[PDB]
Amino acid sequence: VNKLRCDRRPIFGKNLIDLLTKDRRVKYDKSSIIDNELIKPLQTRVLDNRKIIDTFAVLTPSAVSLDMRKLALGLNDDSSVGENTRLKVMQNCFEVS
Amino acid sequence: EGPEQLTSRNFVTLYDFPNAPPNLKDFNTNLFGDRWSYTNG
Amino acid sequence: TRTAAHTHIKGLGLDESGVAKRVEGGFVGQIEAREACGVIVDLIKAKKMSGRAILLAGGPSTGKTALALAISQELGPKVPFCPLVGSELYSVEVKKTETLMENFRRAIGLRIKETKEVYEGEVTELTPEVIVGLKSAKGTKTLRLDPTIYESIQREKVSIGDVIYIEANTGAVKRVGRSDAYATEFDLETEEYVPLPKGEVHKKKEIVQDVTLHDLDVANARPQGGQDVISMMGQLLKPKKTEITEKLRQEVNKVVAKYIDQGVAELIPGVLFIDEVNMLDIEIFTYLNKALESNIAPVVVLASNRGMTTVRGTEDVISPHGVPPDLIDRLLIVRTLPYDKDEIRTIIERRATVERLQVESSALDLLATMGTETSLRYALQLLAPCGILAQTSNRKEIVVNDVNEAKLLFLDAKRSTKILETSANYL
Amino acid sequence: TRTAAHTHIKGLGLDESGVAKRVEGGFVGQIEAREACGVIVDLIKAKKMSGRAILLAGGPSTGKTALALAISQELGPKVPFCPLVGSELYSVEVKKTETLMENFRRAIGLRIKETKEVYEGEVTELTPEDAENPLGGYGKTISHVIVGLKSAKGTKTLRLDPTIYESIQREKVSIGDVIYIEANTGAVKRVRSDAYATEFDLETEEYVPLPKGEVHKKKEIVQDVTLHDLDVANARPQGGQDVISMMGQLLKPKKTEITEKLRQEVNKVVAKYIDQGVAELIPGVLFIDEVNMLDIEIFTYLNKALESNIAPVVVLASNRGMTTVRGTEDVISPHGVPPDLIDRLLIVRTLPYDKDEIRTIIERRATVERLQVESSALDLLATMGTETSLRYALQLLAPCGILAQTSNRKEIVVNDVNEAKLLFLDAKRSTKILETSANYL
Amino acid sequence: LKSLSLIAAHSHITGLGLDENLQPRPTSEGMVGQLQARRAAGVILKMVQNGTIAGRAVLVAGPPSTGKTALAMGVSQSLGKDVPFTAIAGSEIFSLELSKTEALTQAFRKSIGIKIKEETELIEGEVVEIQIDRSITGGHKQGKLTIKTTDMETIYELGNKMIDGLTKEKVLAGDVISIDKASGKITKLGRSFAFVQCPEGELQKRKTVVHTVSLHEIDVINSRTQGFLALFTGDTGEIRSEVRDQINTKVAEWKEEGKAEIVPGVLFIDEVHMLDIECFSFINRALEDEFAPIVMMATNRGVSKTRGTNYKSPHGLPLDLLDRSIIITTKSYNEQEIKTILSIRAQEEEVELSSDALDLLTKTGVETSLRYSSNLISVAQQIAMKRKNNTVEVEDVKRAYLLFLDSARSVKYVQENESQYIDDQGNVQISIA
Amino acid sequence: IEGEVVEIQIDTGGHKQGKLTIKTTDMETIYELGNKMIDGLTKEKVLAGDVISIDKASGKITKL
Ligand SMILES: Nc1ncnc2c1ncn2[C@@H]1O[C@H](COP(=O)(O)OP(=O)(O)O)[C@@H](O)[C@H]1O
Ligand SMILES: Nc1ncnc2c1ncn2[C@@H]1O[C@H](COP(=O)(O)OP(=O)(O)O)[C@@H](O)[C@H]1O
Ligand SMILES: Nc1ncnc2c1ncn2[C@@H]1O[C@H](COP(=O)(O)OP(=O)(O)O)[C@@H](O)[C@H]1O
Ligand SMILES: [Mg+2]
Ligand SMILES: [Mg+2]
Ligand SMILES: [Mg+2]
Repeated sequence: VNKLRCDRRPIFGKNLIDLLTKDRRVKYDKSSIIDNELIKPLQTRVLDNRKIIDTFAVLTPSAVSLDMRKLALGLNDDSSVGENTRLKVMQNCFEVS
Repeated sequence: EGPEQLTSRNFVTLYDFPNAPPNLKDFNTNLFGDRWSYTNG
Repeated sequence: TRTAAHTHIKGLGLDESGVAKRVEGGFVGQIEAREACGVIVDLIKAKKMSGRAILLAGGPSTGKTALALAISQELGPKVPFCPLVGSELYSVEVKKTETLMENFRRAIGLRIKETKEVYEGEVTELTPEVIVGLKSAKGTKTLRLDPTIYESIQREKVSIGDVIYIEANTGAVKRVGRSDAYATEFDLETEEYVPLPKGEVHKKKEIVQDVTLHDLDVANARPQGGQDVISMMGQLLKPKKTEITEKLRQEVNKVVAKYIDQGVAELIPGVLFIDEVNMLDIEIFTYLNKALESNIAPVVVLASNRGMTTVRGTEDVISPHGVPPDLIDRLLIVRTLPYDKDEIRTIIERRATVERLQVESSALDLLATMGTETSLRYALQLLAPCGILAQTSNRKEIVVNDVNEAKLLFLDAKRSTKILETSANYL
Repeated sequence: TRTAAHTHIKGLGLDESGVAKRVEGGFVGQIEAREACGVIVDLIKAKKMSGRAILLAGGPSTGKTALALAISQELGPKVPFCPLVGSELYSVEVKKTETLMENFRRAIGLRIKETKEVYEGEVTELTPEDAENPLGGYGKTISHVIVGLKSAKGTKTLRLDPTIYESIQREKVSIGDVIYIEANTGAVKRVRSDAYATEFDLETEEYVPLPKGEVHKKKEIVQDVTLHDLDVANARPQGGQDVISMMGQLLKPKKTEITEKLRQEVNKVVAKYIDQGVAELIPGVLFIDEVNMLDIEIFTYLNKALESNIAPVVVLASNRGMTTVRGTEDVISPHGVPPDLIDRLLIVRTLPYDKDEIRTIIERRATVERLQVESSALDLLATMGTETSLRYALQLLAPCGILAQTSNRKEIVVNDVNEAKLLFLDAKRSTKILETSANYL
Repeated sequence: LKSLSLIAAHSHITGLGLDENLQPRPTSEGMVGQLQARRAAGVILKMVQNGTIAGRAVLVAGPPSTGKTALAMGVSQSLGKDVPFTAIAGSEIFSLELSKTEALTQAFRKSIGIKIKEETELIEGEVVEIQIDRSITGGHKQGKLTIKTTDMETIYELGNKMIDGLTKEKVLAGDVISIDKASGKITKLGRSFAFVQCPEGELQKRKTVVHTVSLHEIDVINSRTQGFLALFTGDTGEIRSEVRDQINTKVAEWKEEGKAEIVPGVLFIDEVHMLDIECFSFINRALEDEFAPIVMMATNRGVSKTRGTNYKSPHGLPLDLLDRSIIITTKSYNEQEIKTILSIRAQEEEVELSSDALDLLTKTGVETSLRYSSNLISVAQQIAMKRKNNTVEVEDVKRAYLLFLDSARSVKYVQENESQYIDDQGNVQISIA
Repeated sequence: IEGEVVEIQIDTGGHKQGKLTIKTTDMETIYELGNKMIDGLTKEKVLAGDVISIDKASGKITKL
């Protein structure tokens, strides 16, 4: 173990997390206050367009096959995914707004 | 008639205070922390 | 009331005995072409053969696309139809031949019926696993349901006392609103209270909707109607159109064959129309030979106003109508003739009538003479500016002076070319 | 402390009333070109009308790029300058026209200036001031909240609207150690004082000092950005764990075809802000070097685009003659530019230098990089600078310095440059050797 | 309101400047010359204003620097807002990720739009009292408001949505508001005090609000669950043909019932001389449908090779396209028209001139390009403030002319300096000797 | 500070282990711990009989 996994990777080479933090570091205190409306994030853009999407989204698919909507992400009653991984997927994704 | 900086009453409800400060208590707990309040001495 | 170069063609106007008259259905002349087109109409109406090929060829301003629209309209809306232009084949997401097959599978229709089961009523309680309680006008039932639609209901901000609508077959969830029984709870509530539905919570209905095979294939390969997080989360990962394996088509064919054999559906062959096929590549042209000689491919009709030309994709073979002899051998040819003076005059006056314009006989004679001089499409285009020019002088009719003024104002091809030949700097 | 054929140009060296002397700003010769460039600089400084374009033609090594760099230096560090080459327009991700349009917008920037009023310091006691409830009630109804203030060079005490009760709900700093409040908007900001650094032997938060200066500060904030950044940020998503943000975190966000509706929206908002008197638009200057590498499609899109409202002033450089513009073969045109595009912009003419001008250039090159050259060696350098090329002579300085360093002599001697010329061959000698031999060289 | 503006090559023209009887005045709204061409342009404007005619292709033609683009800009300006007008350069359809036919379909769909108006509600007045009763670690909240206008007052109690809307958008006794029942949104209408008088009229106000959406945006919004974002990022394409006809049927139903109206528009393509013959073949069919707009094309090219083929055709277009289209011709200008144009440009550029300076400018513009003079005037007025005289004289324009080279002058200069200029073969005599 | 966390003295109750010693093969010191450091130690708690390196630069902890 000492000759295989004692220290093999912490010798830099490729990179080290502290170096990334030093490089990905930020020298800004506060800027772009008008983020308000100058940027107008698309999360606000979608809800600002509520009325038109209610009044215009009309078309529907002509055909749809059930058991493929769930099978697309590889989770069914007979699937190759793990036991708790499948539930943790939507446990992390159901809380999404 | 629009004097003063728009007075706004901050009322509490209703006449039931296990802790006497209705708003200073929560502010004190936030500032100090209940977990760390046992190490004050 | 928008009118654009068509909509005056109400059909071939063929007699039940297969003899076309002179002027009928917004059509004049082309008796042989109309008779052959009606023969092909009955051919497709037979719905017994497949993979037949017809090409109609003739010079410009001969109503070839008009004839195609006429046969399409005569067939009616029961039969599937999909107009196409040759240039539309070339795409960047998928190979050209795959797009050709995709349009092949969209040109045959399937009429199917199924029973829709729904449950609607007032929200009474939400017991986690998931059991729900529904209240109707008179009935009341409790339903156990999959947690997926339970989470969807949570996302649908459904409150207590609300009324919802559920499609059992697809799990579709929609809230109508809240019952008017508990309505005036707030002075200015934003929620729109709605009356309680009438009837049993459980309801069964019948539908007769129609679909094409391409729709079935894309539905099977690509589910794009999900509701829970997993569904659209998965379906947004691959927005690009991809290829479709042939084994998927075979599986779809097997399932529709089973459906029709059982006796709840029937197959409807259709028509595929490609306009201006002269520009198609050689690879697609040799692919048509394999595609046509199949068991399910519908009938196809082509248009090409060409002569002794070299087909695109090669540099050696000169073939009639820009179609190599290999595709010609499996092809039927329909000849279209150029018009003449009196037919031109009738066309002009009919187009004026369908444009609700008043025209004086000498103006029609001038229009016919000019159309013979240059082209029919020129006069057809310029008649409306003549109408507006007359309207400027507050006259509802058309005068020869107005037509001459319009012809002075707007040029034609020959005059523009003559000006270009004697021009300072390629004007 | 390094240079690459440039950076010795200190502006254009144009005096008042538009006159150019001989030696100034590291620039010598070609007076009228400098006068025209200064005219263009003043026109851009007018900041009145945009969309104008100009191209300049001349032989190779005539200082065109030097003129563009001098223009950029004269403009200053406020108005944006976008260097570019014709080949950089091509890409394998979007259309060429999309890249051209986005560069066009990247040329033009915008400056926003505003001022905020802030009260900050150290709070001796954080306690709201209770008062009688105006409505018939009970308990405690706050009328004001007294906030202590303490700063270096200025200290007061003030009270605020009790609405800050929610603002004081979560600060997690200390009992009034360091604070940040706003007058019109209120709010708070976590900023502990340095007086309690040593009370705890360990601490995972760096203590902050008390504010220095007046207890109330009216400080202004100035930001200079381009509209390209504006609508890139507008189009690009943000946020954290939500579906779109997490999907984009693994989507490799390659640029793709920013739509024109975002352009319209950003135009509307910047127009309403400049009308509001809070924003100032600064038109920029965009440089396409070696434009002969472009194509007919880019030329036509350029013709369309320069008619737009917000087309910045662009500068074009080329050194071709009676050449055929790419894409086609039948179009013979000067500098390989279609005549219609030529009709839409002006031409600036540059002229070749002489022996004395080359000698002065070599003198400037020697002076800038801290070198000493003997007069005879300098004259010889000028001799084969005229004989072969100016750029060869300019490049030959460093090897001569190296050879001088080998024998430990700061200056440069004639035999040194003779040895350097023997070692390093020019173009004519190289092609002479190439044509003489027959062993594939 | 107006948008940000800088002087452009076509900023001097505002409307066609025609007459009610379709008569061309010599000068009207930054406009001059080409009488009968303007009459034809007004005729086309009446066509698009009619709305009952679709799929018409017109073509302008003439020498370079003649006003074809100016004519298109003028007709677009005269047509006014609220009608979808699209201008596109020919090179913009050659996409590496989108089919040319697909791009043309997108342009055609963007060309026209639909107008829909719906009944909306609103409550606006001078808010008097606001009470919020929210429970801490409770289960419910409550709110009571006193809203009063000049003529009446009423008391209302809130529930959940308007409570959070009021809290998130800070409202006090002095700041006045508008609220919709169905939308639920709370919009500030400006403080009356703490500055405007008390709003008058009944609190309830029923109105209609109109919305214009171009056909392409309905086309894309129904394509995919994430297709709405394509309105901004644009990373869509190859919309399935089974969506276009559904949209067409839907808008046909909307027109039939009558609550939604459509507004046909104008699609303008400039420098169409460059395009692939497949695009022309597609255009041949795109004009034979009931939703095609009025399309106008421009080309200064005469006889030239058709891109995608080898033979030459007039204007560079295949004969079939000319067959189904009309040609509008533009002619060369003259000295007095040039003088009027330069005077207009100077007026909109706040540039003062002299009569002899204008004469020299006209002489240059008649011996050279008009744009040459239109830029020489700008450089001259730029020079003007070097001598601190608020005017332009003959020596100023002469110095400007000798300072900025001309196309003809540069061409004649390179006739004798080709040795020092990079030849087509690449050989060039860089060394002087 | 590297490999010096020796022993944890948990406690009255709440915000406990407010002062624990540090050790090396050649050097020892007692250090007081605050609530924030208590929370930091709570994540991946260790017996502290080992030697663990923790950032004195106001960073985090790293098991050795
Ligand atoms: N018999 C007819 N009745 C009515 N319109 C006709 C008739 N024949 C030709 N046309 C008109 O001639 C035009 C030419 O039709 P189309 O086939 O699309 O072009 P081309 O004949 O040049 O291929 C059509 O717009 C059609 O309205
Ligand atoms: N008047 C000048 N003053 C200083 N350096 C000059 C001058 N003219 C040319 N140069 C030199 O020439 C080089 C630029 O050559 P340039 O004329 O831009 O080549 P091209 O003609 O290919 O654009 C620069 O490195 C610069 O140092
Ligand atoms: N009657 C006119 N009034 C005003 N400007 C005109 C007129 N005729 C031509 N022009 C000018 O001529 C210039 C060239 O016209 P344009 O159509 O843009 O280019 P081209 O004619 O080469 O297509 C335009 O900038 C326009 O301002
Ligand atoms: Mg046809
Ligand atoms: Mg250079
Ligand atoms: Mg033009």
